[PDB]
Amino acid sequence: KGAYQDRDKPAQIRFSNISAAKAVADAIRTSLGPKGMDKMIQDGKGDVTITNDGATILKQMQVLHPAARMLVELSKAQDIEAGDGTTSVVIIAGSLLDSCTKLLQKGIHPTIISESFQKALEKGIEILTDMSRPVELSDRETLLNSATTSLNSKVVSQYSSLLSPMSVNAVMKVIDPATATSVDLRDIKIVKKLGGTIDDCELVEGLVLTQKVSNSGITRVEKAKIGLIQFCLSAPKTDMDNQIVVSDYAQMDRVLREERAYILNLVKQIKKTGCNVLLIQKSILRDALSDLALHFLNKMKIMVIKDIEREDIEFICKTIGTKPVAHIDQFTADMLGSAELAEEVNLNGSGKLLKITGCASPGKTVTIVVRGSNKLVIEEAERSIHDALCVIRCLVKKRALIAGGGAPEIELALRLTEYSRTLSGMESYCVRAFADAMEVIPSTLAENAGLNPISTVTELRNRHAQGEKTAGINVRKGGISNILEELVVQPLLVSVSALTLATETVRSILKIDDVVNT
Amino acid sequence: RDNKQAGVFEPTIVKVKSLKFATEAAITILRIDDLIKLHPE
Amino acid sequence: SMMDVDHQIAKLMVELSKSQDDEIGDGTTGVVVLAGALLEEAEQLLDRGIHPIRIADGYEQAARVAIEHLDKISDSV
Amino acid sequence: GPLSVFGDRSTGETIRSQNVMAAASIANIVKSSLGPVGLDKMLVDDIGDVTITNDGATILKLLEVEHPAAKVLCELADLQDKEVGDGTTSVVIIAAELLKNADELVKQKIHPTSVISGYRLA
Ligand SMILES: Nc1ncnc2c1ncn2[C@@H]1O[C@H](COP(=O)(O)OP(=O)(O)O)[C@@H](O)[C@H]1O
Ligand SMILES: Nc1ncnc2c1ncn2[C@@H]1O[C@H](COP(=O)(O)OP(=O)(O)O)[C@@H](O)[C@H]1O
Ligand SMILES: [Mg+2]
Ligand SMILES: [Mg+2]
Ligand SMILES: [Mg+2]
Repeated sequence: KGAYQDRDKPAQIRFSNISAAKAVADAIRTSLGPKGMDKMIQDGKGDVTITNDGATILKQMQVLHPAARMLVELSKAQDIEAGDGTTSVVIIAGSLLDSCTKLLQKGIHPTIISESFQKALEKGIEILTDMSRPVELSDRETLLNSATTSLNSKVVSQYSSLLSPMSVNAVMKVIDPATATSVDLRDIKIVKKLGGTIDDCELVEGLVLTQKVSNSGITRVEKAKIGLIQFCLSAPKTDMDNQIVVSDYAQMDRVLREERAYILNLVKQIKKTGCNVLLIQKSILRDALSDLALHFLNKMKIMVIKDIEREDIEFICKTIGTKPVAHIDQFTADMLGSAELAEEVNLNGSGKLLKITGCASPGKTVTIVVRGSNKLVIEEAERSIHDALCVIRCLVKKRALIAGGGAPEIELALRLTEYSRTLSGMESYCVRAFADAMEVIPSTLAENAGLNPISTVTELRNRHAQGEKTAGINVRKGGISNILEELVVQPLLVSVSALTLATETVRSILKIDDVVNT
Repeated sequence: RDNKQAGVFEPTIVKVKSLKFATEAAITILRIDDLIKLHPE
Repeated sequence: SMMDVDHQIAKLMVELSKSQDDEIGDGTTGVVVLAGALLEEAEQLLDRGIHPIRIADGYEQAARVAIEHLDKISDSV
Repeated sequence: GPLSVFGDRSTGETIRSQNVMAAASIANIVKSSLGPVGLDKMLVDDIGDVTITNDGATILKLLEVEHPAAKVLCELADLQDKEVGDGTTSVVIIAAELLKNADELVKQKIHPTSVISGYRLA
């Protein structure tokens, strides 16, 4: 007889947290895998969202239980570190906690569970790395297969043939493949435009803008010289309080005339450089493009796009080699960008786009125009393309590849069962729980595919024990097979990060024993 | 009736776009297997 | 019996304990604990995807085995 | 219960049947306005403002639709009107019928991914 444990609220809190986490996991289990389906979410305001993304689903369903909130943060962290696996990570976390339930019931301490889970995590990282194979960024087929695998789960999977090569080109265009250790997906601009179908999505090497052209009649420009203007083409205005006091009738005519002359001198200094396309930054506190200035620019045959945003400036410069000019004195020819074409293209009466294509200095930037028949399908196409880009980013970070179809989860389950049998004690039960908990992703893949989960997972375990460690659930044949023949591959980083973040979140939730209402 | 000789003509784009858009809509709606409708605030 | 239950499965568990008391007069807490444990294990089996009727049939099989094993290890007074 | 979300949750055949019902509602609104023998509709805007029309896009724009799976078909008619200018009724009718038959298959437990692949191929 040890310590009576006079208090039961810590255990009640542990069980409540575990129940909430398992509820979240069991709620999103259906959105896992190629045979997984989407969820519609109508916000309180009425904003509808169809999605297959775990992070999106959890962020959009206003979860209230603390443990469920923590799983939301977990999925967001997975979205940050890998951008793919935001459903697998939540399912793994929920399963680890659901196993902690019976462990606690057996009478093991949460600290022992936490430490044994850390042990299982380290052994599992070892196991996954052993399973992994290195990858060369030159392996375009491997990159295409990673992207296709990432897209198989989403509504845009019949369009994988189109959106995987784009998702590989974009990333391979915005990084130096020899030196790159990561990727900034802000180099990849995505432009959602209603209309057409998802088969109309496009990869624009140049620049795309939603801002409208101000000139009428000048919509297309070949051999385009482009200038960024951070100053205002309007009557002069000092930053101090300025007035123009008239005391004679002549000064009125003089005021109008001198304003005309100021504006004309500005537009002439612009024309003299050879500029035929003019991007004007957005200007509050002063008119950036007066009607006089527009008149003169149009007469001088210059396309004008104003209302450019102060956050798109670095992107536009990175793209078309322009240099932003804030004083007319510094507006010269070396501060321009040469583009083989600049056109305002129409999209079947569904809007207009300014496309600056062709560039003498196309610097590590690309744009993806996402088309679609509905706002919902466009939004989910954007999310899926982001997942594919993030998979390529994981591949760039860690040059290692792992098979899919639940092969890593089954191999993990098996080898950690062996590890548990070797680490006899009370850690043995916890490590065996960790193993059988991770054996839940294959079960989910099977259930969603429409197979018998028990038989499928037993066959998978048996073949992995025989030695087929690259064996998984072939939803095309309907059973088990070598999953590399179906070309289901994913970056090792995804599985590794999922495991790490799930184990840390589980340990955090296990270190909790009370809830207060501040 | 022979509608080509009767003069009942439609631009090909009508039927083509109808089919494509209807298919896109059907796929989007069929992809839904769950619905979470949040209580307004 | 004194418990003011509203849930119908909890009412079934009250009936279970009452039945043990009627037939035997002892075990009224063991029956409830054991039934709760069986359902708690069926929970994981359903998570793995087994049909609840298959679970019930496996439970019947194991229950027959356990009953015969009790007759086997029993003693007499 | 276990899920603590502050809202309602439909799942499975329930929500699939609901989506098909909504789409069917939208299509049955406009079916009567199809072809040389179709007839027009009055629409009263809660103030006595009257609108006569046979244009399915116009009808579905004027209606106040509450279901998102029906808003999808309304936007479909709008998109057909933007990109073509004709077919706004036929496209809605066809989308709803595809939804109906595809949900019948999903009830027969053909996987929706398989229905979607077959629809794309067709
Ligand atoms: N064609 C396929 N066959 C078998 N498994 C697949 C296939 N495509 C993806 N998967 C598996 O589906 C899981 C990821 O699916 P997904 O729904 O995107 O979840 P997550 O958000 O966790 O990536 C991974 O285990 C991956 O290996
Ligand atoms: N003279 C005709 N005889 C038979 N069918 C016709 C005739 N004119 C039109 N249709 C058919 O009517 C259908 C729909 O017409 P309508 O409702 O006016 O436009 P939409 O449905 O394209 O918005 C089309 O399938 C068209 O082929
Ligand atoms: Mg994925
Ligand atoms: Mg007793
Ligand atoms: Mg017509």
